[PDB]
Amino acid sequence: KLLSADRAGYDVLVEELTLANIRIEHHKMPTGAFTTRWVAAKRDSALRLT
Amino acid sequence: WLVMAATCGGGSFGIGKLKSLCKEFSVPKELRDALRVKYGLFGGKDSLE
Repeated sequence: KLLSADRAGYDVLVEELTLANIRIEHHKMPTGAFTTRWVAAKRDSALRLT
Repeated sequence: WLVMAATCGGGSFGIGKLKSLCKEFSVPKELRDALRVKYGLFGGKDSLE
């Protein structure tokens, strides 16, 4: 009893302008420096998302 | 640095100091403890009548 229907449807456109402016501050490509820790010692690295 | 810090952060307790280059006197620096006590043992070395 599968009922997904494709059209189916759608568309648209426109433009515008106005203006205004505013402032903050900037947004639109921020880089995040995640830090992982499992014992007293720690590793840290940076990544980006659009 | 507060994230690596976790539960305890921004809680300075004691600050040690040291020389960058090496020369003359070694200078491992935490004798400041006996600086507020300006002349604890040095004032009276071996004075006796």
